[PDB]
Amino acid sequence: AALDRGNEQLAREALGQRQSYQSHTEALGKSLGEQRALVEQVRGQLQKL
Amino acid sequence: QEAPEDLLERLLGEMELELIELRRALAQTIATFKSTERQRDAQQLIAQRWYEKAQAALDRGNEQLAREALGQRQSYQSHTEALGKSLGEQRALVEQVRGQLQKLERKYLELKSQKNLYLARLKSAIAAQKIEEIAGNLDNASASSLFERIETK
Amino acid sequence: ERKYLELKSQKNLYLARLKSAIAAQKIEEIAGNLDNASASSLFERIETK
Amino acid sequence: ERKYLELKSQKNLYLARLKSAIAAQKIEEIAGNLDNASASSLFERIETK
Amino acid sequence: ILELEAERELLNPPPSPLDKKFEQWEEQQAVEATLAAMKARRS
Amino acid sequence: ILELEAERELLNPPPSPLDKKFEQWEEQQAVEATLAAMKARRS
Ligand SMILES: Nc1ncnc2c1ncn2[C@@H]1O[C@H](COP(=O)(O)OP(=O)(O)O)[C@@H](O)[C@H]1O
Ligand SMILES: Nc1ncnc2c1ncn2[C@@H]1O[C@H](COP(=O)(O)OP(=O)(O)O)[C@@H](O)[C@H]1O
Ligand SMILES: Nc1ncnc2c1ncn2[C@@H]1O[C@H](COP(=O)(O)OP(=O)(O)O)[C@@H](O)[C@H]1O
Repeated sequence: AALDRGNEQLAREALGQRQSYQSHTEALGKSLGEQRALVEQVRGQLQKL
Repeated sequence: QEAPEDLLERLLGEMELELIELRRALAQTIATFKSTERQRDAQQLIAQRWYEKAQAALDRGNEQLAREALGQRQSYQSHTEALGKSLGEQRALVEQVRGQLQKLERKYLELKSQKNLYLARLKSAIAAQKIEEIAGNLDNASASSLFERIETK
Repeated sequence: ERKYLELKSQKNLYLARLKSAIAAQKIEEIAGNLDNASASSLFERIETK
Repeated sequence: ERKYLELKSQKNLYLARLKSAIAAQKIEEIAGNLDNASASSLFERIETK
Repeated sequence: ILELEAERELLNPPPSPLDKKFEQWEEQQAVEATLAAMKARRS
Repeated sequence: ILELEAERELLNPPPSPLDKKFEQWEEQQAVEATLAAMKARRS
């Protein structure tokens, strides 16, 4: 609704602003991906032991 | 040298202690930056008083008296100009400092969030090695497995 | 006396910058970059262990 | 004597401001912000527990 | 005094001016839209 | 001061200007593509 009044200029800042946040989300998503499959391997060793 | 894991805990503790010291120091910089700016406004206010006084100085036709006032206020104006330039460089300097501190704090967490994960893996494998050597495999038949040593007994 | 103050008003500013950079150097060397793969980063030294 | 009063009439005012800000600093550090997720906020430390 | 106030603001980043702009920028429509409907809802 | 800052940058090679060019060069399409779809998705 930023430009719902025709204020296109204001909406420019918002979309530019949210990109910085998106960078953190992508970085964390990759970080969890390796951790997720790492612990699962650990649990197998403990259970077998 | 010590165990690599032990250093990790000690190293971060020193790192965290240092960061707050940086945080405290930066605040003192802001105080002077604000203090001088408040000090700067005081001088120009005094110059305004002379200028305001000079407005009615010659209102009686006393042009000679107004000469001293305008000449007097120039000295004050010199200090105002000198301070204005001094703050200009300071203003853009601290702002750069704040960026380093903020980035460092963000980078700080990404290390600690992983340190606990590595220790868990280290404790898992080290224990696994301890368990396996005590496996006491029956097939050894050489006393390496304590069970077969018992069987020989 | 007027010249005296102009020095003190700056001394605190320099110390803050000095404390900022010195700490920054201390932090960076402990970066523990994963890419080193040479034990220079204590993390990769752990991984080798 | 006239100059004496002008000081005392302000001393109480400064102390009040000092007590206001010092307390404010004490409160804020105990803010326990939920977003920290680092145990700096005692609440998130509890959540980890 | 200024030393302490400096620490609090840094440790608790206050809202950016852009965020301030949005907050007030939003309220005008809310009051005007309610006021626009005020005349309409009443008449 | 400059002595210390010099050591950090060398020990941690900062991004090359070409890498900087790509990073910003990428964002313009992302915001424009989102903005291009902003008008389209809304209308
Ligand atoms: N498939 C197998 N898996 C594990 N151990 C075996 C297997 N076949 C034979 N062995 C045993 O492994 C042992 C290795 O010898 P030795 O050096 O005495 O034990 P260690 O490896 O504990 O030093 C042999 O004594 C043998 O009995
Ligand atoms: N783009 C990069 N940024 C930072 N480090 C990198 C990059 N690419 C490779 N490296 C790592 O930097 C390390 C420098 O080697 P080394 O001398 O062992 O570390 P140090 O610089 O701590 O002495 C290499 O081992 C390599 O793995
Ligand atoms: N908009 C925000 N306002 C306040 N805190 C935030 C915001 N976004 C993230 N944070 C949190 O601020 C914390 C600062 O990290 P940390 O150094 O652990 O806390 P502290 O500042 O108490 O030392 C981060 O852990 C993060 O979760």
